[PDB]
Amino acid sequence: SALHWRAAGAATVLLVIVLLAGSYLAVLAERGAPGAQLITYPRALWWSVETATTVGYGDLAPVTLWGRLVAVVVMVAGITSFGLVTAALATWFVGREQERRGH
Amino acid sequence: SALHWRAAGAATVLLVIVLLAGSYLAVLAERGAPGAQLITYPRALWWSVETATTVGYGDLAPVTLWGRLVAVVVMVAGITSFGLVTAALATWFVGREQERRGH
Amino acid sequence: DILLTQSPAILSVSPGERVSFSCRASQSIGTDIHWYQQRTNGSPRLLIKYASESISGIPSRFSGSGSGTDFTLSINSVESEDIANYYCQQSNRWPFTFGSGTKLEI
Amino acid sequence: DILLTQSPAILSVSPGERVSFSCRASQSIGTDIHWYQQRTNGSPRLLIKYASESISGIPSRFSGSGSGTDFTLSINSVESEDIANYYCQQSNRWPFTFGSGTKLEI
Amino acid sequence: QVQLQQPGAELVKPGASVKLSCKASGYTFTSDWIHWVKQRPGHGLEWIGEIIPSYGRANYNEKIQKKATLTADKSSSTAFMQLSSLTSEDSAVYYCARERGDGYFAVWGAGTTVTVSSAKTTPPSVYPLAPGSAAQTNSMVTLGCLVKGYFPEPVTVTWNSGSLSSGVHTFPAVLQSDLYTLSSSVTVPSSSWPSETVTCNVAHPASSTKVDKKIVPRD
Ligand SMILES: CCCC[N+](CCCC)(CCCC)CCCC
Ligand SMILES: CCCCCCCCCO
Ligand SMILES: CCCCCCCCCO
Repeated sequence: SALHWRAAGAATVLLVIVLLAGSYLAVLAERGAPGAQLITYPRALWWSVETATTVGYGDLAPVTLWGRLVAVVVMVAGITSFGLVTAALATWFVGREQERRGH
Repeated sequence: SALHWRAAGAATVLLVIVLLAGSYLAVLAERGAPGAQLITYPRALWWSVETATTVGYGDLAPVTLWGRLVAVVVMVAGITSFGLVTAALATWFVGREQERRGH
Repeated sequence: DILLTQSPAILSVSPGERVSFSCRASQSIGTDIHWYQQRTNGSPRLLIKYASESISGIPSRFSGSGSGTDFTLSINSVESEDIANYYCQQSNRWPFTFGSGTKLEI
Repeated sequence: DILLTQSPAILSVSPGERVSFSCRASQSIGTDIHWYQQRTNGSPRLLIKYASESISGIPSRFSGSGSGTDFTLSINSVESEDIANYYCQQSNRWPFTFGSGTKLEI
Repeated sequence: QVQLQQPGAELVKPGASVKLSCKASGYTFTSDWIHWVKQRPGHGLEWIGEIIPSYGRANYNEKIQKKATLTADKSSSTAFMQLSSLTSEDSAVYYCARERGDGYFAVWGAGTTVTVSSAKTTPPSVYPLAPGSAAQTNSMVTLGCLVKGYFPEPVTVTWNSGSLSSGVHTFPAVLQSDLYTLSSSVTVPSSSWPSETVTCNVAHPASSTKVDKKIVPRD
């Protein structure tokens, strides 16, 4: 298996771990803050997914410092993981185009 | 050190400077506008991060012209920096695939 | 914090008749309301979760409705075992808050 | 602009009793309310920041609660030094606004 | 099996401190939160605080006076609430509840009746209540047990180790000179007594004394 495909699969597994850990740590950080809505794990996981994908509907958002720091990690992990997937697709296309050119 | 990794690290440092400068300049631009919520630095920094990552929850948003112009710079800086990271990953994968092919 | 008003405090119903308990929230909480039953010298017992979802072991006559700020706990054909206090509790915003409570008498 | 109503203007409490000050906001401001104390011929003094956060030097009997539109400043076991005016101030939307003020008498 | 196990009662002197318990059993996950709810006699439910035992962070209700400290012990699966500087306003029933991190309290404990007083613990006295020699009995017959002179609350009275619950009334206690007093009624068919034995089981957890008392006819 080539590196870029192994790295993509590794990034996908790492992203799932960030989503699960991010959902657990957000609830742990948001409870205790009056008005916080990111205080139950099922919707916290939904919030983490729409954060890593950078969709950000606005139905859920962190208000505490550590809840927002968790959000930052989720954002970077999601942007990086999907970016590595795009990078792997580019390598696949470039490698196929080299063979298409004989070189 | 190769260029694409040096450029990635440079982009990350530049992004942090844009986030900090964007948070300072947003508060400076939003105070004076009735109804504006982007008027304190801690949450302004949180708004800048969720802007550069393009998450955009909606809890904070600029209303003035210069506060929105600051937002535009933050958006471009964030999209470009993370894009340069993806570009560097593609070069890493393509360079590794050349060695994997002997060429 | 979120305020949960239950009015009236006492509901008089003849046997075998439907009875509805009211729980109003000071702000919209979607469907994050939960109902409990407490008999005399007893511990609270979960009846309905998330406004309208059933709980295993709870009789079929118990149901719930509503979303937003107004929520209802309905008991089809009231019986003597249903004589207790009924509380609502919200889980939308921290901290969790309870309602003042509504007593059912037959 | 955001309106901060403090009612009632005067609170009568006997010594050694808890007293709660009310501050209602015309629209939701999360927890961006701050409490101040002003004695006779004195400058305002910060007691509570962000609805419920303590300040160094403020006695332990001072506390705060609430989020959204309703906020409370509580004083456990009132003392003679607590006789002053109490203002609330919001920092959620520009411009910052003050409450009308509530006087405490013993 | 019961999921949350709490003591029966705790007598605290005014100003003294107490630590309550709540032994957890059944399924336990890392997403579990233990809550504490206060209920004074003649009042609704009042949220006190929460704690996640898999991490040790505790949150408290900021509207009320903070007189509690929540700890957890994962080796014994038991959460603890330490109440300090108690007055009469703190005398209530304190429940513990388990939340699976999804909002609602799926299971509650029996609650620990906390009584803040200056008195002293007194075990109860149980007396039989049989009809007099001249008493016309119908198809049924009513017997009783008199639980007087105990402090503090509560007392849990059962009939025949709990096997008799239909036709059982237990009246609330009355306070008379720092002592409580109540009675419990039971209505068995007239043919079943006194052939089939009828006993009452008066348990007073504050004194760790559970007492039985058989109801035999008079002469
Ligand atoms: C169709 C989804 C594209 C979203 N991107 C990249 C995905 C990252 C999860 C956001 C990057 C922002 C850092 C690109 C938007 C560029 C306008
Ligand atoms: C970004 C690191 C995870 C956040 C640390 C745990 C959450 C704080 C709990 O107080
Ligand atoms: C995008 C350039 C920064 C914005 C200029 C400072 C903000 C205006 C202050 O009036």
